Amino acid sequence: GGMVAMVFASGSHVFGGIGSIFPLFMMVGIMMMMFRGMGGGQQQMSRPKL
Amino acid sequence: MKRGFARPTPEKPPVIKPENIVLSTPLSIPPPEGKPWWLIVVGVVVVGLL
Repeated sequence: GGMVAMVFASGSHVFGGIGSIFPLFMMVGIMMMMFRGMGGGQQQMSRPKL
Repeated sequence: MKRGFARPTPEKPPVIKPENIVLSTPLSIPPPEGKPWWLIVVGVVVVGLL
């Protein structure tokens, strides 16, 4: 968010309108990895083994 | 009239030697370990989108 904010403060205004799709998609991809993700050997019942 | 023939002590026949053999046990199929393929797929996209 700081990177997007820094560019906005500088006055580029490139993320206005559809350009914003780049930050938006990235923030979604990061969310998928940190919240669900996958467990290690301690969580033996990974979907393919069960 | 016939020729005489006296049977001597029998000559030694070739000795038979038995053998006890226990078969090897077949190999066991490696159980199905599985990689979290989707996780690394999202990764190269996020680093690429940056």
